[PDB]
Amino acid sequence: TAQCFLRVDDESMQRFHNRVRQILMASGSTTFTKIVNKWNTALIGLMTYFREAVV
Amino acid sequence: EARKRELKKNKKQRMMVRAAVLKMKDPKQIIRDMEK
Repeated sequence: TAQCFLRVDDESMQRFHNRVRQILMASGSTTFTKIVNKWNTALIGLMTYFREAVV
Repeated sequence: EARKRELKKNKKQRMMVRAAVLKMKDPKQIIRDMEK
């Protein structure tokens, strides 16, 4: 019948921007393991929620 | 980024302390006075 072409909305995009900016501002003492863990959490927040639209 | 400056300040303070410790009881201060 149809083809429901998807696309990530600007709201989740801005949320990811804010997450990346907060991580970048988390400096001074943060161990790199914690940083990689936080980024993996952010990415599996973005990915695995919408997958067809992330591409 | 500021952690580098903090570590540099700490290292400078430690170097000044070590220099003062080596100079106060130095060969020209302590051991030189040991002969007097």
